Amino acid sequence: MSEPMMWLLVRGVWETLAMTFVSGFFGFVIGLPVGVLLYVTRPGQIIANAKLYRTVSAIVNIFRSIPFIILLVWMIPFTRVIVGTSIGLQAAIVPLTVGAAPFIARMVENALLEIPTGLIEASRAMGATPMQIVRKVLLPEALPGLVNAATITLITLVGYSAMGGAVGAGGLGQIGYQYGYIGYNATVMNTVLVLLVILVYLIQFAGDRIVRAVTR
Amino acid sequence: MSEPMMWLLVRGVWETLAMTFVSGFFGFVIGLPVGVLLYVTRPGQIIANAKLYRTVSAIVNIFRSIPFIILLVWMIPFTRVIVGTSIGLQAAIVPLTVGAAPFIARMVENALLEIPTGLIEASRAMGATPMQIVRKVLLPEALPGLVNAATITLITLVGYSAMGGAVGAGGLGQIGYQYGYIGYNATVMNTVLVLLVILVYLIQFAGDRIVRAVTR
Amino acid sequence: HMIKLSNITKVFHQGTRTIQALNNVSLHVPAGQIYGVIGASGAGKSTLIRCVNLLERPTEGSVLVDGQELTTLSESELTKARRQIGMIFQHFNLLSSRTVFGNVALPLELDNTPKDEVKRRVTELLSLVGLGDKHDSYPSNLSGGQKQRVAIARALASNPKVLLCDQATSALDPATTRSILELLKDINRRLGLTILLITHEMDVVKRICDCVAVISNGELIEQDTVSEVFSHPKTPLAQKFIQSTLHLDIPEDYQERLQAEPFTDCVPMLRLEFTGQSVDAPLLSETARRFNVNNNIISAQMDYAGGVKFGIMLTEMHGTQQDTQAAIAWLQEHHVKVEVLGYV
Amino acid sequence: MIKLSNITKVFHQGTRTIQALNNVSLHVPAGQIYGVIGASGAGKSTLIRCVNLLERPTEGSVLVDGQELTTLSESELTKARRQIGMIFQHFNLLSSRTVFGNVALPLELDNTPKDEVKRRVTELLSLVGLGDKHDSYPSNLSGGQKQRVAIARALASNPKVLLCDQATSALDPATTRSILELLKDINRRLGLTILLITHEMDVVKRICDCVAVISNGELIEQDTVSEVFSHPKTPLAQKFIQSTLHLDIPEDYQERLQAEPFTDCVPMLRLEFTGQSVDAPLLSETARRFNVNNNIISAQMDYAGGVKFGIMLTEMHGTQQDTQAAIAWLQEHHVKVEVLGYV
Ligand SMILES: Nc1ncnc2c1ncn2[C@@H]1O[C@H](COP(=O)(O)OP(=O)(O)O)[C@@H](O)[C@H]1O
Ligand SMILES: Nc1ncnc2c1ncn2[C@@H]1O[C@H](COP(=O)(O)OP(=O)(O)O)[C@@H](O)[C@H]1O
Ligand code: MET
Ligand code: MET
Repeated sequence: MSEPMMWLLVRGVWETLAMTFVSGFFGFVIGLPVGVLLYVTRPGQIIANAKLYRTVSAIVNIFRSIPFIILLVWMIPFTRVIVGTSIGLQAAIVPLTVGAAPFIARMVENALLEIPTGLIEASRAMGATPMQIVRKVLLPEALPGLVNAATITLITLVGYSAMGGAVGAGGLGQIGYQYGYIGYNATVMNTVLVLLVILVYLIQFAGDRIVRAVTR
Repeated sequence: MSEPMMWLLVRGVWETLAMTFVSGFFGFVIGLPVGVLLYVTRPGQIIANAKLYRTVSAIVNIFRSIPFIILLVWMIPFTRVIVGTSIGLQAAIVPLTVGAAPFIARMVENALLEIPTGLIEASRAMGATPMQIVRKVLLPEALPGLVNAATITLITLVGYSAMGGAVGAGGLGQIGYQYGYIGYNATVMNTVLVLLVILVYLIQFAGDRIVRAVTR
Repeated sequence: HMIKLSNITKVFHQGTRTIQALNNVSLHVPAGQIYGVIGASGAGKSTLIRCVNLLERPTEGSVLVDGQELTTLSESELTKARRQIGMIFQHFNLLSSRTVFGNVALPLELDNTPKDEVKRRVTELLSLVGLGDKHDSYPSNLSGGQKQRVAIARALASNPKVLLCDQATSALDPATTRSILELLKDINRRLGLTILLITHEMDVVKRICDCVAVISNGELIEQDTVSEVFSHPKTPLAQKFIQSTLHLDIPEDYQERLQAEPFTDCVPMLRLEFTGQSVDAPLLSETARRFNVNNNIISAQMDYAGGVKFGIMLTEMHGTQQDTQAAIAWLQEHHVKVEVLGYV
Repeated sequence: MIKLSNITKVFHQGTRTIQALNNVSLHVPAGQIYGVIGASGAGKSTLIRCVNLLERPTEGSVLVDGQELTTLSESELTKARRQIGMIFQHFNLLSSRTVFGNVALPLELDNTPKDEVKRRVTELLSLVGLGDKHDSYPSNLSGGQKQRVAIARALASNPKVLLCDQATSALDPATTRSILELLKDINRRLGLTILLITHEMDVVKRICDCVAVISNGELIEQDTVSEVFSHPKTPLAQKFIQSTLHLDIPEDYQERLQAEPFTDCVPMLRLEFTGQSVDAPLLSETARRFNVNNNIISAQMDYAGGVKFGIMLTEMHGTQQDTQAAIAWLQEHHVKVEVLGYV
């Protein structure tokens, strides 16, 4: 219970929160467009490309398949090139982003498949541009599913970030590795773990409470 | 690629397969009863306890809420207590099954919710005992759901045994950690990754080919 | 004295308020007869039929099926009780994973029945329901009608004394409902199976039911033989359902022009009920000659219910106020229940 | 308004050649409610879409308001769709939007002043009796109330055509009456052309001036609703004219029914009525004049497109001299007498 220990550990909390939300954010900047690109490109759908959809979905598949540890470490050579550093949280939100982006696009596509075809037909009959369609009808209708999808990404990135402790991204997850894996202290291990379970519930409730208010 | 390297990955792939399937197996010997005994206690069911449910649900949510690497590291004392060791293949088949069970229960209960409730009501009409309806009606009707949950289970367990290879579970997770992070070799890192994606696609294909085999 | 539901009352504490499903419902289904309980959506048809099987617990009352009290019973004895009461449902509640064979076999496997006896039992009921052809099929393949036969066969597997029907043909179409209802009837007539039946369609009651009870908000309003309910219906609500079995519509323009208060230049439009004795008698032609009256027949239909012919007419009667009153009197004299709906 | 010409459409699904619609041409006079009826899979769904080109015709030409719509570009096809409002079976409303905003949507798509979109949308809602329920979301609304939103939206753009795809297919007869009734008051007040498809017949009678009957790709009749109901050309139409008149012919008679005369017989007849005839006390009248006895079996009268209609089945007890004289008299009075058999 060293105060100094507590002061970093407090750093650790900031390192995770930063990694989770900033990667989540960029995951959606990559995710939202890849996601609608698939749905809209679906064979039943209006763009109706199997050749383009096959490609995009298969790219999303081979990435969803790669387990995060083996992705993070494999990306290091690449991670370093982009940021100049393979170490620290700022280099780490790069493989954390590519970790979540493909996971998101499939959630976005599936979140759009939930809304009744026919809002498109009701929409087309009124002179709606596909750009007008996606923005005016598709997305707003899919919002409960989009908010629930972001909650899932964030909770997943919490667990994904701590894995970065082993490759030394450095976060609250790392305090665990050093103290739990190498030098066992029962107060700091119990304290790191309990802090992360609390972070998941806060992410769940913030997300769950906002969805309750976005259905209609 | 070294000649000792080849006969090494083969042990890796073996250690990886062994961990995911055994953990998957044990996670089900535990999770399947947890999930069925989670479904039967929901309000209006055969044995509805708003009190018992909140508890069994509250623990799985807590365990399920704990990021694996942290769950594993924290479990290291218990592991050595029960295995007598913290390092190894059969050392890892412990935090991997405890990691798997909270996920399995949620899925099993959710898979059972796909079964239309009048099927339960029909069973009682015939004079079925509450235990009979589980083995006779519920598990069978949700079998594609369960076979699908198991696939998705094994796959998360591929990603899971990997994270174990950074804290000494062995497997392909170890080989990618030593020779991809700590000291880097190109042929070694890439063959690990490609062996892992192929392992996931095989696990997916096998799961689906079994789901497609059930009659609609 | 086959099944005797006495004072069955069930109440719900679902939310902040207490809702009452049934009030002192009492019915007695004679052995080998078909009893239908009819009512609007929300009357407690579903709850009532479920009290017999005790899938539902009546707050207070007595459930006596085959002579045996069911309300107070050990759970291992209720299972012994359900082997005499099979059930079929609106939605079919068939297992998607099992063949029609296994589906019919399912209640039998619930008891430690031998595999040799089962196969003999299942084929007979499959030959009875008319699916003896489709031995190897899955519910996803079967049509609504096929699926319902399986469910009946399955209920008849335990060779039950009583059959309960939970809106059993409420999902099937008119063409199919009749053949299922006829099959369901034949099983009763050919084998002597007691059937309890809930429906919201009166068409159903009259086709196969021997007795009938009309329920509205948990209370039973009319309770008698099908024949007596379709002829001499004592309840206004009861009439609504009967008048629906026959499709008697009063055109929109009549009900608008029609007014209950007698006005200048007005003639009474009245609906006439015929009981069996007067249904086939050409009484409207007779009435035309004898009392010099002119009947404008708007709509009329006759049918059979409970093995007894009946029928209803809607008509406006033209003539002198003295003549009109006289011919109406002759109709009441000849077992035609005259009832004035108003004047037009 | 709407002139579909020789239009043919065939789908391309799974190496199957579905004649969705075959050589179909339809003309609608401006300001008149025109209906299309057919069995499921006949092609009405495909057809009504051909109007505003939600489905492209593999052959033929579509002109609405005189202007042809096939020879168009994507941005020019939107500008043209502002005149063809459309409503749907499944009511197709945004659950994310309120009643007001939902109706404001079609106006939003084409940029319009906020005050003007308030003004416009405010009119249409108070018109359908939903100027009250502005604040509700569709999850809350009724089957009819949702369709009133659908209607109010289709008219937001103030169109010249209002298409209806099974608009009441999944609706309550009382609120079917009201919706059809609402659509009718709109036709008259605004000069709005209504073209509607349906498999229900009750709707054809209720609101149509003219009616086509389409099947297996091709529409085989096109007369007044009235004229079609009394004197149907195609065997197809006979079926549709049979579903409206609830004519339950007793089962018991068939075993008793004979194809030819027998001793101590009375013939069994099927009488069909038209117009003013339907209200004439004709059977009370023949009962005296020819001293015959009609045991009345069945009777139903129905307004079918602005003309009254009726039909009945009876036995006719009496002499052979009295019978042929009454039957002849009934025919002289424009009651269609058809003998069925003997009892
Ligand atoms: N499982 C249930 N939970 C809560 N309320 C119910 C339930 N079943 C029935 N009710 C209530 O009790 C009344 C009984 O009617 P119901 O059992 O649905 O028969 P019916 O087929 O006549 O609607 C219903 O109107 C409903 O309000
Ligand atoms: N988009 C489509 N692709 C392939 N076949 C279709 C499509 N839409 C309809 N069909 C089929 O082709 C026929 C077209 O008739 P349809 O337009 O659906 O009229 P209806 O409303 O009378 O069913 C139907 O049999 C339908 O099953
Ligand atoms: C719809 S049958 C019309 C018959 C006429 N109302 C009569 O009294 O004879
Ligand atoms: C149930 S309609 C009976 C009418 C009667 N047979 C008559 O024609 O006079």
